[PDB]
Amino acid sequence: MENFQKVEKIGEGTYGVVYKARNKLTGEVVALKKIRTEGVPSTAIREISLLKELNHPNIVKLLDVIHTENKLYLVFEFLHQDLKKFMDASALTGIPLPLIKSYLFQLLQGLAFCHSHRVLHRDLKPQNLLINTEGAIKLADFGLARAFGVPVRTYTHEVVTLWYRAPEILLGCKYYSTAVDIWSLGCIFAEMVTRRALFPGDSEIDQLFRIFRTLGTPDEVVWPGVTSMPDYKPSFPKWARQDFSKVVPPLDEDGRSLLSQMLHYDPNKRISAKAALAHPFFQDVTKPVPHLRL
Ligand SMILES: NC(=O)c1ccccc1NCc1cccnc1
Repeated sequence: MENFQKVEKIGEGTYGVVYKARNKLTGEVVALKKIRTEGVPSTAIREISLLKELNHPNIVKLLDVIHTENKLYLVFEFLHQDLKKFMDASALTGIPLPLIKSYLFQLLQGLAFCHSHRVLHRDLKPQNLLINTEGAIKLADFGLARAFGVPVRTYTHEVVTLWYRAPEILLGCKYYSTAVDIWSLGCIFAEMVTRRALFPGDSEIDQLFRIFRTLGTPDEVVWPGVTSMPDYKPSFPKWARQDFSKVVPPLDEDGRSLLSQMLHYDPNKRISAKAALAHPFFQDVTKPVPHLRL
């Protein structure tokens, strides 16, 4: 692979290291990801290849899939910053509401597109939401989870974050639905608003109990079928639900109403991306430009 000159290490992903690189022939600047192997599953090659056709303005474009020497490389369009860094850089003053709303609106458009094509992300987090100088925000790594799997540690034994995982996944449900992505985005929306993670669990049970402490321990009334989930235990403590006004102050009622629908326990009652786009919170949406210092 001498068709690319590594410019720097953009980081270490869940599957492999990611590099910023320039195509020696085209001059194009791209993001190159080396994927974890002994023969490379043929099942994963066809799945990944299908994603090359999943193109939308709010989805990071997958340019090419290169298979070789027990090694798989994914070539993606390059963006200069991620939302995790932007939030840290905006920690003192906070991201202005108009920009938070623009970003949430664009992310829901991207989810609506992928979900209409039967593609789920499964591991949304600030680190895989990328931004540019024009005020655009895009989702990175859609569909890779299903193509492969989701280990506990990265290739460098790094600890995978559980902060954005939906309760049905934590309770052992075997079949994920588009609803898991809406839950993760709701958690990110709350974090942009308050400037602190909503549910920063440091273990699977701590993550689950942090959710229960805030939204109340779920029961058959609010979540039909919950007591029959694979990892549900009758011994779970029973915490009362807290008021949203206390969860994401000082967000207005339009915002709290939308957030509450994105965080419904029952995956079937949780709002869809398409329906969320029509919520009154977006009546005055615009597209501001962020101040990025690259
Ligand atoms: N597609 C990409 O461009 C990308 C891929 C993986 C991780 C971060 C990424 N960009 C944002 C970024 C963050 C830090 C430094 N330079 C770029």
